[PDB]
Amino acid sequence: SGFRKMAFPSGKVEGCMVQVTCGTTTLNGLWLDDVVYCPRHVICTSEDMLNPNYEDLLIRKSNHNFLVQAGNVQLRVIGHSMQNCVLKLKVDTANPKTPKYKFVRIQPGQTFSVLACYNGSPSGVYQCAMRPNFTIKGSFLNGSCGSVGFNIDYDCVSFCYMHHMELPTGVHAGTDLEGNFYGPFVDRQTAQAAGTDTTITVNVLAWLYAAVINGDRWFLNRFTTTLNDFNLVAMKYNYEPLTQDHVDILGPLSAQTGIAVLDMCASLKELLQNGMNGRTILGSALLEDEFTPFDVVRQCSGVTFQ
Amino acid sequence: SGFRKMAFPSGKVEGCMVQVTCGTTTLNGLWLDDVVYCPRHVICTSEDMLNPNYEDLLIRKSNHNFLVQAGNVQLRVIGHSMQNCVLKLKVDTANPKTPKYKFVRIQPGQTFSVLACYNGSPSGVYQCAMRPNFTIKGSFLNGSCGSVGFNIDYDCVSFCYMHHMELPTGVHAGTDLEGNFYGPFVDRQTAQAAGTDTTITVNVLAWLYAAVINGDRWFLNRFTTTLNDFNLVAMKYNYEPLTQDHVDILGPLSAQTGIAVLDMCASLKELLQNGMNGRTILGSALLEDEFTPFDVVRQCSGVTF
Ligand SMILES: C[C@H](NC(=O)CN1Cc2ccc(Cl)cc2[C@H](C(=O)Nc2cncc3ccccc23)C1)c1ccc([N+](=O)[O-])cc1
Ligand SMILES: C[C@H](NC(=O)CN1Cc2ccc(Cl)cc2[C@H](C(=O)Nc2cncc3ccccc23)C1)c1ccc([N+](=O)[O-])cc1
Ligand SMILES: [Cl-]
Repeated sequence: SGFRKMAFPSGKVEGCMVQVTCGTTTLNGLWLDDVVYCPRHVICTSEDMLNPNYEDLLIRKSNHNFLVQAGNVQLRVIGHSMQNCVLKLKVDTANPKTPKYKFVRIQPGQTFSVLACYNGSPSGVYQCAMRPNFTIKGSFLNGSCGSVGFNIDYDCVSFCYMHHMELPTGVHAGTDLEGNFYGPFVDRQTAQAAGTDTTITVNVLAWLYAAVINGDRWFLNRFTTTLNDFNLVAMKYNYEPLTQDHVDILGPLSAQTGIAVLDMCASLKELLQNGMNGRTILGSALLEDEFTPFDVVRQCSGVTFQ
Repeated sequence: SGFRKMAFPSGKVEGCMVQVTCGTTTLNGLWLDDVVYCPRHVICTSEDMLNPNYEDLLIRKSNHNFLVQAGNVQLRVIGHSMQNCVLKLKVDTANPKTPKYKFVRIQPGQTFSVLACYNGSPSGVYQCAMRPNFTIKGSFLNGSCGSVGFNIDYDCVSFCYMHHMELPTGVHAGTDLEGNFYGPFVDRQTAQAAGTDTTITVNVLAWLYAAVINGDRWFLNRFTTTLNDFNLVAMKYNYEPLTQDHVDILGPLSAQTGIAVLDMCASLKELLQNGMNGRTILGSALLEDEFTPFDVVRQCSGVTF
């Protein structure tokens, strides 16, 4: 029993974190096999950030301008290239701690663990979600650039995020491991702002199914709804539209608890109208949206507490 | 910017987790040097759990009755002994991944990271606090016994908790690594219940400082209180008493934000009496009590391990 915001064990990623330095700038890199991946803005000064010409900045660098430190050992850079917004530094040593891995690009609503790092050293691990507006609500201080987001499946690490920047509202933006940004963001200090954020409806439904599995049913009602009427109400509370894909994805949780997806949608409509009236759901007074259907199935018991 | 419930990096502990099997029972063990530590109830059937005599159950076991698996390698048990509610299995191989460590017993209100494990394989890491009633609000399924809690100080892992059981309300109970329970619990299938819990006042104040540091000030007010008047109000809401030690501990956060501890107490008093009025603090509609003053300073300063 219980339900916590749980991260994957970070050990497999901790053995890949290194420090990358270019001139006065120091940030984190991810060392996998003989390549170190890091944000390309490591080659910029603060002045370069308004309108950096990364190609022009990079051509002026040699391999020996990049200092890569793995623990207390200096790695030798033998090649460099830029791919989108990521710099790939070929090094003369393959990481002996390289786990079984993959690079995956995720969609909004997906969750992942973040290993916050500073100077190539891990400080903490936390769980978060790719918001519908393509930002993440992280906890990142200066020096955290290059920290990565990941999921683990059977000893295989799927890297999905690399941290690049903090936006004016305090939220965070980054790229996949091929250097493509999530969202309409760019690695320059120009006027950029996150779009209006919304609640991840399919995740709130998954978390209501988690509450039922753990024994709580107070929020259920005798009603059902059509998918269209649910969306018309949900959109008024700044909730993302619920698609037939989301309904299909909730199928297993619906079968385990005996509560139809549209019947759980009716419960959500009522919670949005009434609030919680002093009650909590899984120890929260707000509707939680950073647990996916897959996270709920992974964490919860396969036996509902009837 | 940002403020998350953050756990310590778990790598140093992951390299210590093993699977321990005795008959039909499988649970997790912690392998440090040449000893594997695990709950002593691994030697109980289920009928034995009703009224176990652990010495009588243990004397009937040989070293070969304990199957210890580290990854895909079987470890050889060469000795066994019991210390309080923990079984210590001496093995023929020292763990090459043994980190610098200590066994420490924590006090209620202190936080730690839990590495949830099943079959000697880590599944997740989360942060929690030892409640004033000595339980932890964990997330554990069958097979999680032997999972451990820890903190990291510089390069040293301080192990503080080993999971033993789930209570009827869904909360959890366990021991320190010397096998002493936190709370009035016993490792037996008998009627046991968590006592009435209280809120950790010093931690709520620390989290209010974290909110101020991160730009939320709506709850600040022009008022102050005495420590005595604050405690009279706090006891009325099932909050733990605030001591001069707690006030001293919050000193640095008070100096950084310019909000005296008793000034923050006046803000907390008004929140208890009036609620949040539709507002949130750090994305929460409840007053969070599972961040200590040190956790707040650490997260707001970027300490690494
Ligand atoms: C908007 C402003 N950015 C800058 O002053 C300098 N940054 C420009 C910039 C542009 C583009 C790209 Cl790709 C990277 C970067 C760098 C950046 O965002 N780095 C960081 C990343 N993550 C977390 C940070 C936390 C504190 C400081 C830097 C962080 C550097 C700012 C204002 C206030 C705060 N705050 O935490 O209160 C953070 C940031
Ligand atoms: C109370 C009841 N316990 C038992 O059925 C058998 N347990 C007796 C027992 C006694 C004493 C000691 Cl020291 C240990 C133990 C074992 C135990 O508590 N193990 C566990 C530990 N943590 C988390 C568990 C989660 C599900 C099942 C076991 C867990 C075994 C129970 C009923 C339902 C649930 N549930 O969440 O659905 C949890 C627990
Ligand atoms: Cl995805």
